[PDB]
Amino acid sequence: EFPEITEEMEKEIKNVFRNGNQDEVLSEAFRLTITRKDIQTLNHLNWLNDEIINFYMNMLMERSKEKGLPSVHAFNTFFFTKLKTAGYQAVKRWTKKVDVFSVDILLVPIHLGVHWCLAVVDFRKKNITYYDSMGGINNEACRILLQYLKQESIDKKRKEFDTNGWQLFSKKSQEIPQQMNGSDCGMFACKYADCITKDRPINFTQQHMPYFRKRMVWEILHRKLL
Amino acid sequence: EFPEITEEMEKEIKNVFRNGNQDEVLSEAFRLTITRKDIQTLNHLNWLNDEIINFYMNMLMERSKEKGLPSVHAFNTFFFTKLKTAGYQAVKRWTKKVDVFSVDILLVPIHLGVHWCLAVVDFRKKNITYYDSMGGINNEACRILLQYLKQESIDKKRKEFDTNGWQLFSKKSQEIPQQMNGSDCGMFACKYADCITKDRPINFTQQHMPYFRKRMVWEILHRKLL
Repeated sequence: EFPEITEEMEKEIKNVFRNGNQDEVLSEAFRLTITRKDIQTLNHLNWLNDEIINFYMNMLMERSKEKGLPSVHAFNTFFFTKLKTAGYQAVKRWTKKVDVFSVDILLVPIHLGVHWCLAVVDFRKKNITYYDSMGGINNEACRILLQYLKQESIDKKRKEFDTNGWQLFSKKSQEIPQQMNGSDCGMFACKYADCITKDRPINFTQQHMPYFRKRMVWEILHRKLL
Repeated sequence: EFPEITEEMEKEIKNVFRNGNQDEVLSEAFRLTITRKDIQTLNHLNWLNDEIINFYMNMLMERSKEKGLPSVHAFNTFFFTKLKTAGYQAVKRWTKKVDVFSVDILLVPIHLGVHWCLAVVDFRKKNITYYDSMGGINNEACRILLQYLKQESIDKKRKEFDTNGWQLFSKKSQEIPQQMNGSDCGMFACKYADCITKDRPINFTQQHMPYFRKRMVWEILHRKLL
């Protein structure tokens, strides 16, 4: 049971996979810009680029904030890779004007080479979780985030972070639906985050991915999550 | 039977899984350095690191060149990732001093997140083949390589590449032995490549992986393939 893409929506979708002004700005929001060229990475079995993922993640953050939903901060895709390679100092600034502790959930898209994964800080559940649609485990990435929270707590609020009851872990291959197409990895990251930010169980599989790509084109174009 | 590892060789191997100077250089060849720490990635159910894989691949390169064998160039592990993410321009230089067309076989280790796969260009067979020990399919990878050969042909030889008769393939799950242990994926890549570079059929299974790890420790230490 998934929202249908009507013939009319399919028309809005087909239209934007047409060729033409690769620069044409299709959607502008959250400081970002989605062009025809970005949107094309959603087509066929193209790899999503960062603009799509960031744009999507910000739609989830914008949707959190409606009542009943957990509140969400989405980190931009470059954040984790900058944190890992260069340390806390290189990312510390990225959070002026943001109190990372005043939200329920932090979303951290993780770019490992060609591949996408996702880490999630849930302050309600007091834990930090890694999701990889290939079933890889990334102990490190969660520790790196714990360590970041500590250094953010010290730097922003003048207090150490309380790790009591906090649990770091990777979701295993049988626990979340797995990819078959390498290029779908960014789609799994986005859709993992969709369910999680809604507190819904992750209840799709690889077969829904063609549908999800078409849908995300549509969603991005209207800045409306279905 | 696979070559036996004797009591005498077992002792070369036990000794190196000792603790001590994690930076002690055990093997130096091919501009690479294998330390005790790299070697420990072959133990247990540890994931092989890049240094091990590149070192092995270079042993295969060095073995080709003995007479009767097909000649082989192995690409470094970061090659495919760098090509995918950044395009031909970012890897063009890695082949100054190398005529990729003057060898029979090109080995391309493919790193997808935590996982290892392998692509092979065989100029005699006139085709490009993908091996994944979890049975995943990557059409795209083969095309990206065909695209690479064309760009390399133009760049190095001043001629377009002739794609006639050329075929792009993923090997199916029933065609090649599959992994059981995620940690052994790099070993599958290495061993697929061992067989292929020798023109022997891929004739092992997951049960052989413990043996293959101990043996690769021994082989790397002696810079000698059995």
